[PDB]
Amino acid sequence: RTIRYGLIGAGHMAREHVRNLALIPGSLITAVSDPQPSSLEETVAEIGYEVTTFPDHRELLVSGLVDALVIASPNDTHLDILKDIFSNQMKLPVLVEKPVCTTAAQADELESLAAGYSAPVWVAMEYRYMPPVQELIQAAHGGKLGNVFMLSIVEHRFPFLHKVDAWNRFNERTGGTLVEKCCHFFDLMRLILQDEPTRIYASGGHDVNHMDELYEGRVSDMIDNAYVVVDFKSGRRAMLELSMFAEGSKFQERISIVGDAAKIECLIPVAASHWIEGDESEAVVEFSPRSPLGPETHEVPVDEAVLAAGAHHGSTYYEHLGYRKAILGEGPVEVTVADGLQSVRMGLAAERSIIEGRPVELL
Amino acid sequence: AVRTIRYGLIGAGHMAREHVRNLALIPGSLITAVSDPQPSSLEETVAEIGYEVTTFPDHRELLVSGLVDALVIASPNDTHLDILKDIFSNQMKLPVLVEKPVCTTAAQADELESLAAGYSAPVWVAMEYRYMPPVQELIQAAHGGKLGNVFMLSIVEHRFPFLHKVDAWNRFNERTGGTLVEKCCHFFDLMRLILQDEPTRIYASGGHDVNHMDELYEGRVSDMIDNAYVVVDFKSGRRAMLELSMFAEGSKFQERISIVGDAAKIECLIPVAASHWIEGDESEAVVEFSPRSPLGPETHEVPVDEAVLAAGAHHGSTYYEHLGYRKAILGEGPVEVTVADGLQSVRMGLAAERSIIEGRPVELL
Ligand SMILES: NC(=O)c1ccc[n+]([C@@H]2O[C@H](COP(=O)([O-])OP(=O)(O)OC[C@H]3O[C@@H](n4cnc5c(N)ncnc54)[C@H](O)[C@@H]3O)[C@@H](O)[C@H]2O)c1
Ligand SMILES: NC(=O)c1ccc[n+]([C@@H]2O[C@H](COP(=O)([O-])OP(=O)(O)OC[C@H]3O[C@@H](n4cnc5c(N)ncnc54)[C@H](O)[C@@H]3O)[C@@H](O)[C@H]2O)c1
Repeated sequence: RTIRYGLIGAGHMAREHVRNLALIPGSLITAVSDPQPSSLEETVAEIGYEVTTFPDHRELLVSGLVDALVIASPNDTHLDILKDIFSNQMKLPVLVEKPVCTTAAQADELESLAAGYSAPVWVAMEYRYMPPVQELIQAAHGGKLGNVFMLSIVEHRFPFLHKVDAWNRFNERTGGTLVEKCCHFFDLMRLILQDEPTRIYASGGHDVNHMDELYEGRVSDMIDNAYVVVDFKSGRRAMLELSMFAEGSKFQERISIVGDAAKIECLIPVAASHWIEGDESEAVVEFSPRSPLGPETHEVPVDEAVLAAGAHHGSTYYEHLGYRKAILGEGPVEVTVADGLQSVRMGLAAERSIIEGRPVELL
Repeated sequence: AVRTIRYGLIGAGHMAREHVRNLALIPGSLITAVSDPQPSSLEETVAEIGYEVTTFPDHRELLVSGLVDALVIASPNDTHLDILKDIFSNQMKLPVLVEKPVCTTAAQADELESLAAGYSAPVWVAMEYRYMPPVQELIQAAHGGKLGNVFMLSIVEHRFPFLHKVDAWNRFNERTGGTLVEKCCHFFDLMRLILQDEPTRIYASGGHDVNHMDELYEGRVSDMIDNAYVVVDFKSGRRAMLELSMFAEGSKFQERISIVGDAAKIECLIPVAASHWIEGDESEAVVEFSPRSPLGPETHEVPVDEAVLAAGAHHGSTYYEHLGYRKAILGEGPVEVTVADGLQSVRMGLAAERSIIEGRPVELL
């Protein structure tokens, strides 16, 4: 059963989508849209076979060429493109890239519109499918840690990469760092702890990065490091640590979950495309029972092709298997617009916390 | 020539016995006097000393005994100020090593602050963690610029519930100052030390979620926190985060400290003390230096002298603390951990406890 995919936005992440679809039988890209032909040229080369291209998504939407959509355009364009999809005579499934939107007003508007749209809308927050992360989720959800109380997430990575039109350098286009980069983490918090946030507090700064990059004399206004503490309805708690100038760290992600029977932790290595050649490491998961003492540690292997197709530890592949099911009406949307909105509202509350030096309540 | 120092110990329990074992490694360290209102404690501690000393049920008799050149206080937290006041009113001007927390309440801190200013002999607050060999490496790297400008300091402690103590003194906030004072003053102090700056704002989320639920004390259950996340902002916009869990004793490494600067990151991992871990699964602490450019992390074990490590449960730190205190007693070095350091550490913990209760940040001066 073949699915005809249309890509709206044909840049870096789009090419990751391409390489992952290439690993899933019945995945045919038929249409790609991007206002920049140098992006289309690069992405079509990556596809490796002929597709129809369009400068504007609206022509793609009425092309008759597609069964399902993927949006990989800049964050602040997601709602506009979604609206055109929602108004289309053909109502198609959409995988829309993270952040689903970038402001509080966008979130409010998207919430009304998506509620009235009849086809699957999946927000492409894929980190839960990283095999190490899946192990932690199953351990937490399956009771192996006892009652869960704490979730720590540490991301230590390189500065935001250069992008088409330098779109990721200003809060006005990204929603802020804690939306652009940390929606994934706020979503993992809700997933792992199976609960809703009530309060968020963050300390953060723009302290290091992009100080030498000028746009009409102006520097990037985005955060490059933060600590965020999130309280939950049930009384569980989570903390996110982010540094966008800690690319020295062999393990880019550390996730720890502490319960009253055990702790579990994973370490996720820097993707091979950004690390030292040859010094390739697997992710590790450590299970640490309170009693009896005796931690268990294991490497978590990922299929070599799956890992090579993306920079997110094989997660994008699993994301597509799930989206495929949603497209064929054989499975649910696992990451919904509601999930995306919570993630964004959490990021937005964190950004406001940083500015105001007060915690921010969520309803 | 070993210079002999006559030490008086006030409080003769668990930590006192660690003090004893450490002094035993330092030539010229003679315990002459030990005070404790509980004879079972004196019996235990004298056996640990291994030679005869004069004992007193009350420190006030020890203070005027003429037997001592220097004091160590290892009594319960809420007694430290009272004992210090007796020392300050004595006309003997004896150096004191007073165990952390230096005090337990805001009113105690205000009072101690005025009184300590008028006392002319060394007062050292016994927050020893800086002398843990791996931690000293991180401090030197940070202070020496190997990380570039320092922005972030993460401290994670994953350990066992508070141990049972004499008179169960450590089960209520009223006696301990709260978990973030009793257990975390060490960490707030390391923050000030490493970042060389003062806190402006503290926010914490924490609870009493797991521990001591089956212990009753005149019908009451322990009111102390057993897990927390604390975020601390500093005048120079550096930031630190403390994560504590008192129910994560399965973790091989009880402490993790990471420091992130604009040139490099450094991290250390401190193993559970051998007296609390599995026999035979002994590991050393590890330090990893991670330069941003070029990529290439450097990892090494940080070995500790075997006798020093065996003498205490704080990775050799107590030994170095005593070498430092010895120097202060002899007028050959400064008090490295002052009453001001203790007060800041306590006030930070106190603010954190209040933050947890009130769900708001707390501003510090
Ligand atoms: N899920 C993940 O792990 C992950 C990783 C990286 C990026 N992303 C997301 O993917 C999206 C794209 O980021 P990127 O790194 O690929 O950026 P990029 O700059 O490489 O590519 C963006 C592309 O969008 C095109 N474009 C700009 N305006 C558009 C519009 N109005 N309609 C259609 N296309 C338009 C640009 O011409 C460019 O080709 C962002 O939302 C980003 O957050 C997700
Ligand atoms: N790493 C460290 O720096 C560290 C570690 C453990 C304990 N401590 C500190 O050491 C102190 C004692 O803790 P511990 O674990 O030894 O407890 P413990 O209960 O084992 O010993 C405390 C002793 O103090 C005695 N005592 C009670 N009231 C007294 C008073 N008014 N004057 C004199 N002695 C009195 C008790 O009888 C008991 O023998 C506390 O301040 C604690 O915070 C520090």
